[PDB]
Amino acid sequence: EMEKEFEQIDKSGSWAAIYQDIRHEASDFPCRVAKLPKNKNRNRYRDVSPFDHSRIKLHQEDNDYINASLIKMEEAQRSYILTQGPLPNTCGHFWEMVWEQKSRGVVMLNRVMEKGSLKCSQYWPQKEEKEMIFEDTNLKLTLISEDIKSYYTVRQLELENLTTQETREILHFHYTTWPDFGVPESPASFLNFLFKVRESGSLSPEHGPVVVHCSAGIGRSGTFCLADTCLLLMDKRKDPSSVDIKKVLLEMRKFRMGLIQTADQLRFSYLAVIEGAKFIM
Ligand SMILES: [Mg+2]
Repeated sequence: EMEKEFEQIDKSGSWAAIYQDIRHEASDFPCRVAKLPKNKNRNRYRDVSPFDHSRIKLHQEDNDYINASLIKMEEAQRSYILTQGPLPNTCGHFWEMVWEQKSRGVVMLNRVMEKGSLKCSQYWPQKEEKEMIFEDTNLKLTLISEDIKSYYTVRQLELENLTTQETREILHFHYTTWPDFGVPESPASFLNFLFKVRESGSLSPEHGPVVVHCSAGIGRSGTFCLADTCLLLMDKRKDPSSVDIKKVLLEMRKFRMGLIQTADQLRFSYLAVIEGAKFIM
């Protein structure tokens, strides 16, 4: 039903109409904590906030706030943390969350600079011998290795809790070719990227939830988890054509607002799922 509904929406040119109905139907829950004045500099955008009921709380709790949401997909048996690109003042918070939530992978879907503006702070070290220390959260981060491919980069990082001297290996998956405007021409490299993340074990239930971000953490980030969850459901169910991507998206939007930012991102999500299903038989 998905591939035929796709072609009929293309034929009738009603992607904006379909997308607006999702916007209208989407849940609205309070974001009281995000809106407190003391957290203004912990939010990149005024209009992108985590719901109180699903927000990630920092454990070092004098201020527990971070702009990050837990998206828990019950039937698919997969969880994701969606967050904004770290700000100059929230890089220590970002790695604290990674530590406290026991995540193994970080998925980054933007470049640090896009359209000539800073979209995210440089929150990981660029050279092995120049490690980063986050003094506010008492964490040390070391670049262990880096593998640059044409459409993405994988980095091995070592995160040390300086308080307890425990260390963990974090895998950083950086998709580096999403265009400044619009969506990719073809989903092929995005899907290959998704399967690289999968193959690493970072999405497996023995670990904490993968941390996924772009600049706002709703657009490309929404595309990534939406495609992943829909493909899992097609694999699991007796009837793969029963998977309704609009229903899955609305379910995810119960946990973080704004996921999928444009009708073009919606269309691209359909395209990724349809093409990805062909790969997984
Ligand atoms: Mg060197």
